[PDB]
Amino acid sequence: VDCTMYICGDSTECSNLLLQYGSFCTQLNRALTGIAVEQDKNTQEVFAQ
Amino acid sequence: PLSETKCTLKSFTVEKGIYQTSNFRVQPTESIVRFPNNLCPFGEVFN
Repeated sequence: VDCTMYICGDSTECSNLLLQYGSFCTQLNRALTGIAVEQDKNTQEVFAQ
Repeated sequence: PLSETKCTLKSFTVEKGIYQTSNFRVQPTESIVRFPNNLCPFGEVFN
């Protein structure tokens, strides 16, 4: 999920303010990526032994 | 597009793998204003 686009629809007026909350935008991607990365590790170890 | 990922890892060493660089968007060519196909009687007032 792209925080920048989700929160602020395609508009810099909102995009500027989002910069003030810092990593809240990014670290979510890190969280979600953290999920989606291992989601294939699940299927990895279950099915391919 | 390669240089923008190294700014995501903050490292000059980039480990073998796939990394997600900033998203891209398609941008709009033009604006389309559409209003259905009265008129004010300025030909009936002014003439």
